[PDB]
Amino acid sequence: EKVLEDDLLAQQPVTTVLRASLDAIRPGKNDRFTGGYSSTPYVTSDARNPHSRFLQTTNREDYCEKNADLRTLRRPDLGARSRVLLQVAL
Amino acid sequence: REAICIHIGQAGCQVGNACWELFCLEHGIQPDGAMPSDKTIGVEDDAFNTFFSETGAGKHVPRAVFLDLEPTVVDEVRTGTYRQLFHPEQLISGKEDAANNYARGHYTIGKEIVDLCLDRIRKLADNCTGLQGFLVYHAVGGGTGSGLGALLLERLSVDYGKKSKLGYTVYPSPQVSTAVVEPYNSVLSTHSLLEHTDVAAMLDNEAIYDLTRRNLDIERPTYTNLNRLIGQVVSSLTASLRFDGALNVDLTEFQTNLVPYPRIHFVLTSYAPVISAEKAYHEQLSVSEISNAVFEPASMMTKCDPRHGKYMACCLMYRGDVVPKDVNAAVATIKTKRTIQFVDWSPTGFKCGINYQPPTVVPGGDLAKVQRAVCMIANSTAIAEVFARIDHKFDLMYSKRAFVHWYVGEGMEEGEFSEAREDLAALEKDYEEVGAESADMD
Amino acid sequence: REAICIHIGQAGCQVGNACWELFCLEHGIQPDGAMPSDKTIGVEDDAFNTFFSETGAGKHVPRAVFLDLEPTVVDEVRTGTYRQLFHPEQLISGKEDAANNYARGHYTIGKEIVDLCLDRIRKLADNCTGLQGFLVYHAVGGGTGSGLGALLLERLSVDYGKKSKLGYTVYPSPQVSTAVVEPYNSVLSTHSLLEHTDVAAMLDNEAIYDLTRRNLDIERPTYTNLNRLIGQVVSSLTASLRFDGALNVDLTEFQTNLVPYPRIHFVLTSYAPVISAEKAYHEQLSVSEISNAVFEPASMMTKCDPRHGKYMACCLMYRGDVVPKDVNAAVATIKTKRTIQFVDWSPTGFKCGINYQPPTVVPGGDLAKVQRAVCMIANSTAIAEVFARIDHKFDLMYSKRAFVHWYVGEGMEEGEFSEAREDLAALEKDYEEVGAESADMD
Amino acid sequence: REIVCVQAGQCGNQIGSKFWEVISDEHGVDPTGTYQGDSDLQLERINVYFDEATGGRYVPRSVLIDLEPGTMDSVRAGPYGQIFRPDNFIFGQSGAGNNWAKGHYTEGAELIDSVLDVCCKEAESCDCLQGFQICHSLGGGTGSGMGTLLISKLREQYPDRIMMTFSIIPSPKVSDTVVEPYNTTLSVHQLVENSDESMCIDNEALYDICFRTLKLTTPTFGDLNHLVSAVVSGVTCCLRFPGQLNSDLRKLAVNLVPFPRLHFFMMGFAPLTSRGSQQYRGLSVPELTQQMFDAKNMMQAADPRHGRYLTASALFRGRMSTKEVDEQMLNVQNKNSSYFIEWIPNNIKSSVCDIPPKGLKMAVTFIGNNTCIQEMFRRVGEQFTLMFRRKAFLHWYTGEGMDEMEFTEAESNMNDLVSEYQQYQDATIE
Amino acid sequence: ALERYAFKVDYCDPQANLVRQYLLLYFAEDSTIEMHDLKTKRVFLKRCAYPSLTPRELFIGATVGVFSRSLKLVDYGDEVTRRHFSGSEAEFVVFIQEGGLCHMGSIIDRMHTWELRITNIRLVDLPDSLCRDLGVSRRCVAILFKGSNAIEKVGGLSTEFPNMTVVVAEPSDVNSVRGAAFGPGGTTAVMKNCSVCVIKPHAIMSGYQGAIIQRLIDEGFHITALGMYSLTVADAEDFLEVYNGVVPEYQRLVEQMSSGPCWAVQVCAENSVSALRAICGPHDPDVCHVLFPHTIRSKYGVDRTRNGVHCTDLEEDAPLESEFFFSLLQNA
Ligand SMILES: Nc1nc2c(ncn2[C@@H]2O[C@H](COP(=O)(O)OP(=O)(O)OP(=O)(O)O)[C@@H](O)[C@H]2O)c(=O)[nH]1
Ligand SMILES: Nc1nc2c(ncn2[C@@H]2O[C@H](COP(=O)(O)OP(=O)(O)OP(=O)(O)O)[C@@H](O)[C@H]2O)c(=O)[nH]1
Ligand SMILES: Nc1nc2c(ncn2[C@@H]2O[C@H](COP(=O)(O)OP(=O)(O)O)[C@@H](O)[C@H]2O)c(=O)[nH]1
Ligand SMILES: [Mg+2]
Ligand SMILES: [Mg+2]
Repeated sequence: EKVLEDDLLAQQPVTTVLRASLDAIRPGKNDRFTGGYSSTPYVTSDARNPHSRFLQTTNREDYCEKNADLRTLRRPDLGARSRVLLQVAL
Repeated sequence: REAICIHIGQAGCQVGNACWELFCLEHGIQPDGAMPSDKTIGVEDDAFNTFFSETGAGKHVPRAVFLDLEPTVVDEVRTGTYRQLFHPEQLISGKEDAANNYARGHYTIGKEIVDLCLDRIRKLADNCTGLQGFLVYHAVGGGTGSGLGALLLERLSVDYGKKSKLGYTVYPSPQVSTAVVEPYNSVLSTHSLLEHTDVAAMLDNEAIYDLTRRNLDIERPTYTNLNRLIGQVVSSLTASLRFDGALNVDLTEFQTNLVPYPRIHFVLTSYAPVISAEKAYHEQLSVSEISNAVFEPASMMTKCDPRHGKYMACCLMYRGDVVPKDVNAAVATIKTKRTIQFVDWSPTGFKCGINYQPPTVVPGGDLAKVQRAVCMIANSTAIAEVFARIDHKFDLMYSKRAFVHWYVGEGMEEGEFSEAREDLAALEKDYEEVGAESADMD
Repeated sequence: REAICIHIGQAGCQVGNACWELFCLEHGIQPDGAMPSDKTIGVEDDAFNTFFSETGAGKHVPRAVFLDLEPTVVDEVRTGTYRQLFHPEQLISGKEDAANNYARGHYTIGKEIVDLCLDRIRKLADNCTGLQGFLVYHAVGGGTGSGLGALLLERLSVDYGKKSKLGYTVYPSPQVSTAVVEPYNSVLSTHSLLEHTDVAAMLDNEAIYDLTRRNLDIERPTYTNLNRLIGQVVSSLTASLRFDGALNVDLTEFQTNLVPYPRIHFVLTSYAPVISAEKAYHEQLSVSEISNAVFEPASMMTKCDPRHGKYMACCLMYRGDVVPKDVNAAVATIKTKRTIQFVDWSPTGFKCGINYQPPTVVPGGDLAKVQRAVCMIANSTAIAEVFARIDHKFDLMYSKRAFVHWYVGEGMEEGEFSEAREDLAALEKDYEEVGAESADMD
Repeated sequence: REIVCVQAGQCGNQIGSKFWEVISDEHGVDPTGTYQGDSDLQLERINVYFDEATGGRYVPRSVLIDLEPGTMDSVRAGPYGQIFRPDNFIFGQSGAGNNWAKGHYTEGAELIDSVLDVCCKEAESCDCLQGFQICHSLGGGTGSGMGTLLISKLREQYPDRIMMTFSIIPSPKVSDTVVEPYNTTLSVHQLVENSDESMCIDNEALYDICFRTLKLTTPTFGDLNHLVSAVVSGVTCCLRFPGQLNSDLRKLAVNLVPFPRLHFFMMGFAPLTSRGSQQYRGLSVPELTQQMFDAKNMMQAADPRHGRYLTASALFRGRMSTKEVDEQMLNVQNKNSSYFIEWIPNNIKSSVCDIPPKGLKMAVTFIGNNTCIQEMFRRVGEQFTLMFRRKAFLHWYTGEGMDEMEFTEAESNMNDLVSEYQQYQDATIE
Repeated sequence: ALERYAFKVDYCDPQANLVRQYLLLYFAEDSTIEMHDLKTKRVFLKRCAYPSLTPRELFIGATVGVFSRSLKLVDYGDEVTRRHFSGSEAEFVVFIQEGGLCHMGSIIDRMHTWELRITNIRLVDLPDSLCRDLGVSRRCVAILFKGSNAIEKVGGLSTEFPNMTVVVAEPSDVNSVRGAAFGPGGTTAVMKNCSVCVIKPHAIMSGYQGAIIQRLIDEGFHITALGMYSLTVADAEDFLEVYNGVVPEYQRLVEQMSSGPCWAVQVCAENSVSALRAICGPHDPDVCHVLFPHTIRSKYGVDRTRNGVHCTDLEEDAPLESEFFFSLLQNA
């Protein structure tokens, strides 16, 4: 309970939704009470990095444009003197 | 010169991505089909022709079809990086899968899709002038790969006749397994594949995992690594068609040398210089070292031990800087060894090939760069152990007719189970008889 | 590589706080278990691994459990400064204390809590790949430390088997005393400790008070000073596992070199440069002065005089800027001395270790900063005098059954007192027999 | 490949509300219905659960049914309630009275035609229709009676599709209603004929999940319905995202069901751990597999240790190696070999999907076919036999119109279901 | 100062023809180094004393030699080092007008004593528009440099050398002069009666460059061109073709010249090639330290591979080398 309360006090203080409510029944409008909201918002989620979705597939990482580059298969170019002499000889 | 590739289902499409990545990078074709030539003088060599055809504007497009019953993987190919390389008609996808049922693929669902596929293959075969066989990639463990692969091979075998069909097939591993119904689909696939294929190449994922753990230093491999190794093997075997060499080997020479009797067409595959970049510069890699490597069972891509059987024929493909005299010295040393044994009716056990082009290095790859490699395909009686274990698992499951109502409901007679199981029993006994020494002379 | 720490009762948990404070400050882990956000380099180092494991987010957490039957001390840990370092499951607390009754801890109350401890230790031992022993901290004067420490050591010894168990134990001082029933609890603890421990380190509070009065300038010492000295000793002994050095010493080498016969495993401990900052600028501190210091009885942390016995083995741990030749010259000078005597069957009396990491300075601490230190563990027959005085106090009390009704009511047969007293008498006779000289005639 | 959802009764409407919140969050749908996501991977399968309304909007393919509109006003008043199509809310004017016969025969036949009309309107709009998915309780009144009526009608009209159910069943310790055994028995009789695959959940198991694993001080029905909505949205994940080894509801059924009556399954979801402890332990495949087989994390009162697994399936979400999955499933099968039926050579199917649920590094949902499910039915049959010998409340049902023969048929069919599971438990090769 | 530096470096492997990356740490309290491998997460070298390495040589884009390996510093591997080098990344331009060509060596030496790193240099003639806008003469030397507290340090050139330096700090003017002064274009080098002297990379890092240039000016030679160029391996091979098979240290010279950037000057005088050869000295510093103690190679050389400077030997190749440096490298 202490760590959950400290977590809920850790966020920034002040159209919206109630992710969770510590109180079982909320005061609501008029005398009308309401309840049933989740106790904690961290069920089936991680508090270290919530709101993070890893929208990336295996193939996009494996067959990207870096792996198809042909610049790495070319033998190194000659020196300038050799290029000039090659043109002259040809 | 030309060869046409047929990719079926999940394994076949994923292996196709690695294969076409390799063939593009080896020839120098860009992901959009263009060749970035460095000079206008001279002319561009014909070697691409085995796998690509050019348009009048000079774009390249590949001689392949991708076949699946579920859309998702082919739609991923359609949306991936190689979108512009493939012709959209070549990428054929259905609506819903064969749900691991051979019967659903063969009778109910593949029967609707098969005529479009045959029309595409016809459209390819009309744009050829020296077609010399079909290469097929599929897995026999799943429903659509088995059922539609068999049905399609049957139709090609009727329509094209004598043309050769060489298969690379992913079989159920001997203790790693992925689905419950694997024995039924593999038995029923193997029954059709027995009659209608000329050479069958056997693969097991557990062996390629073992090879990637022991030689490479990868703790957590995934399918892209295995598929890149398979692509390298296919490139080595087809290199004999595409580049200059001392001793070329046409696919009919392959079929003539490896298959002694028309049913005895299942072959083992291995690849020698699987080595990491850090290890490769501490060691020489001479011909005799890689020749000694290909015969150790640690090099194989199928989980079988050949010391429990007899070799009938071996075909050795060398690519890179090799001299024939070193090949002869290596083969004579192998022949001297006492743990390598041939059946006494096959005295001249070897076929050789020598190609000058060394193997290509892929930017994301895990293999080192090396000047030479050797690849082996071999026919051995040891393969009988793989069938015996699939048939034993079938007998345990079939004793209670497990899951059978699915197969009977999707359109298949119960009799087909018994026919296929009896045919595979006869194939096992054939491998027992052929391997028996001729001690009796009359 | 790994070691697991088990802290039992009040003295063991309070000494644990000082130990983990020191080990954090030596490696550099902040009290919240993290590292500085700036000092990260990309590729971290293994030295923490002896005491910490990291999560996938890079937080560090330590390989320890804290065990108590009363809540208050563990609630102090939960509410203190180190709240975030420990895993909350690791901090186990009961409802009510063992009330200075060994019987209450062992039979009645510890039997409920013991299975949680074994489950936590098992969960730790499964997340290891080279566990090489248990370190245990407890006091034998109180009820839960004696009774639950014995019960837990018995269970650990059956379940884990051959793994070594090294105990740090606070024994009842020879004339300073805190509770009336201390002799009974210490005898009953020592009976279990004889069978189920590999090395036992002896401590007396009166000696550490004397050491803090004479060398340090503290008129009114308190438990935090003693606990910081013990923590420094443990850090010195485990430094050989954690940092580079000239002569390393694995924890099995201590047991091999120090223990001649399986019962003769109780050892004395001492530490050399205990010195204040004001004294430190009047004196040089070379190797030979601290080596001469470690043998003076003013340096010892147990109230026994070694001049009344014979040394059997010595283990000298040097850490910091020391060169082996100075260790050799020092040990040869010690060997020359006439008031230092070794049993004639142990000619090669010394084991040495040399590590490069100098001792750490703690922000609130009272020790000076020094470039080198030495720590000694030694086996000597003088320890027999420590047991005899406890046995005399037991005999005095037991002659009138002074408190026995508590123990028999809480579940113990009266016979168990006589068994333990006879076992300690046999241990005294072992130390008498081992120290003799025989076969002088030749 | 589109799924149609049906929500029936109070429990069904509440669970549906939480499920559609979870699905709208995962696909980045605003509570106004506008798509606001940030990758094409979210968009490319939105059709599976949503229909497209004009200029941006999406509407959820669901039918809401209840006999008194109180629940409908509660769901309409909720934070996501506006998304639902007004014409999709079907309600009567008087309650089920916790009586199966009223819900099945009197108000059921009065409303059922409007539900079939709505379901046909929804079904015929799909380009290819996948199975139906239904959530309801068996202990209630309108949920059990009209849900099973509608299930029978949809099985008549669409016999080639899949029928999948999520179902809440009365706890062994505390009843919420006195006449729960009758409604449960009649519903199980209807389900075993009509259904293709049925999943069962005990509220007691969700309380034990919350107390032991999450250490919640004051759990509420919102937490239980979030756990259920998480697993429900997880089972379909391979249908609607790319992956290394795709899977499908029909392929799950084909691998899980050995014989056609044996279609009752256990459920689990693995990454459960309290907010205080979670900072101390990272996610990995060994941890997920160990949690996956731990009975604390299973949603039924029956314990696996009293039975044997015929088959199981695991669907993994996340970026992970196949080597760890296959070798973990091999190691678990080898170490616990006595708990697996020996005439099947491999009992576990694996599947891998690239896209995990938001805020988890990895996730798996577990479906298990275990003979210990027989223990739940025996307890209900005991309570049924205790009431029936004394005709304890039967006049209500007989006055509505039930034949007593219906009760004896349902008792016989349930007893045969328990017997068949027990016989397969003790089967042998011989 | 610092307690620990951290850089990541690349090493060009000649046997493998790959580029490998490591992590280099320097402990300044006792002058020890240690290397790790990024690709393997394994140790490459313990903490070992290495007195030839000093904290002054550690900056981005520098080159160091650790156990016969040439390591090039690429990027900061830690945020302590990134924060310490938060400045020292802005590039400014200092010009030398016509009156200051006689004092340019002292200017460069003074810049080196102020902990300033030169990132480019050239002797150019500017277009008239920039000539009017900036306020410089037609023929001038443009120096591009970076360092810590740069503007406050270069203010001292106004009083040490009156009316011969112009300092530029506005980024727009720096961009204009970068586009104009450097880059492809023409050159002021002559094509006959010339000689070429080349300053090796090790002398560049050590920084005797200003002393060499000022010695050349003092002896009476004229500088007609000057620039800095980086040589690839093939360029280094084509530069030293005539030294193949003649001297025993050909490959070591190739790797030294390909290690880093080098400065190339042109000298015009009477009998230029012989005069420059005489002033530089014999090829081996050992002969210099005994018989020619006043030569350049005696002061700035330690062996045959690293003798400091390089000068033309055959009078048949002076226009060839001048062309290779000032047209082929500069223009393309
Ligand atoms: N080596 C390798 N094996 C694969 C790959 N993809 C799937 N497999 C294996 O092949 C078998 C599954 O066959 P699938 O291709 O998924 O079956 P399918 O063709 O899709 O048939 P359906 O499920 O009816 O659609 C399993 O043993 C997988 O491990 C792959 O990319 N590489
Ligand atoms: N050096 C040192 N000795 C301590 C410390 N705390 C207690 N002792 C000594 O240990 C003995 C008391 O043992 P306790 O630890 O209090 O006994 P216990 O384990 O709490 O057993 P219970 O009283 O039944 O809970 C006395 O001799 C104390 O002087 C400490 O923090 N440091
Ligand atoms: N798990 C769960 N159970 C519920 C929920 N709402 C109601 N129930 C249970 O379902 C039973 C009541 O059935 P109900 O839905 O009212 O039947 P109906 O009147 O026919 O709709 C009781 O056992 C309740 O505990 C819910 O949101 N979650
Ligand atoms: Mg499939
Ligand atoms: Mg206590």
